Amino acid sequence: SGAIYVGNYRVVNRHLATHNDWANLVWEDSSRDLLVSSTTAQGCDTIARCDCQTGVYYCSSRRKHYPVSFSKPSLIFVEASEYYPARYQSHLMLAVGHSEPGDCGGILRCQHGVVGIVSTGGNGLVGFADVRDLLWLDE
Ligand SMILES: CSc1ccccc1CC(=O)N1CCC[C@](F)(C(N)=O)C1
Ligand SMILES: [Zn+2]
Repeated sequence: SGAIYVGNYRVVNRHLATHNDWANLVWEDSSRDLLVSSTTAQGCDTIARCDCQTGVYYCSSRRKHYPVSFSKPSLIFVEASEYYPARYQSHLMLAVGHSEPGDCGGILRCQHGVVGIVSTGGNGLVGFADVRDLLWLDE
């Protein structure tokens, strides 16, 4: 679990979105596993606008933050689930690090601010859904 709160927006993994998220829907993209909903309070997370390939993520299954090197956003195939058939997930970055189902939603940050949220993993790998291209989150 976990979300990004920026301005009047809440960004979450689409497979974990609530009834409230869907009732207050701004935008969603199944291929990115992202959903954005509107909020009543002002969010203060800063979104990074960069091409960093290093950062720190929060890993709930370890109650710890870990430093990581991560790949550039790309199409990476993925397997099924209560959520989505076999498929390519776009705007996805991979890193060598611990993740288990339950870690989805943990924030990845670089010196510039929020980069994305944990989405996918397994085998000593962890994936992050990038949010740095969603320029509209700021305005
Ligand atoms: C951190 S998730 C993880 C980690 C280790 C092992 C397994 C998982 C689970 C996982 O990869 N998925 C199930 C939930 C939806 C999913 F995140 C997606 N974006 O399609 C795929
Ligand atoms: Zn950065």
